[PDB]
Amino acid sequence: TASPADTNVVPAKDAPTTNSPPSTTSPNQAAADANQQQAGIVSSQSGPNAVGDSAPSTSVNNDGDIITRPTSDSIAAVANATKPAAVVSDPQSM
Amino acid sequence: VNDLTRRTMTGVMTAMRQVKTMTPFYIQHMCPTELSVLASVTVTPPFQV
Repeated sequence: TASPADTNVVPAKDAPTTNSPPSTTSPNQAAADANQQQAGIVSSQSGPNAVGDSAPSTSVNNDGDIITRPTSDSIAAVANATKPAAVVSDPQSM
Repeated sequence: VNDLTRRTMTGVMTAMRQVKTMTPFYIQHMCPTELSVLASVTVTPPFQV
């Protein structure tokens, strides 16, 4: 009778962007389409509402850039690109 | 639409109009009571404009 599943419905974790497919071309439109198809709506019934919409995607950075890996790794990548040797061997060292 | 079809359509439409239904009564007099009650038990309260 008093089914909790019908009373305690709340958005799941990572809800706003979970369905976003991994792509770089048009992530927001692609994510929007994925949400629409995931929700069970078919394009033939949504009509004109499906053409211009866009939704948040994981491929888009908070700054508004196309990202292909977690931002920490991007930070790690640039950091690792610059690591001069701590101790070097040269004849004139005192 | 010849005459026979015209009457047939008219008969069908008036048939739809004449049949009794409780749905309008339920909506005007009963449904709001249920909605008000249900609005206080869900975790997510109603969001309206």
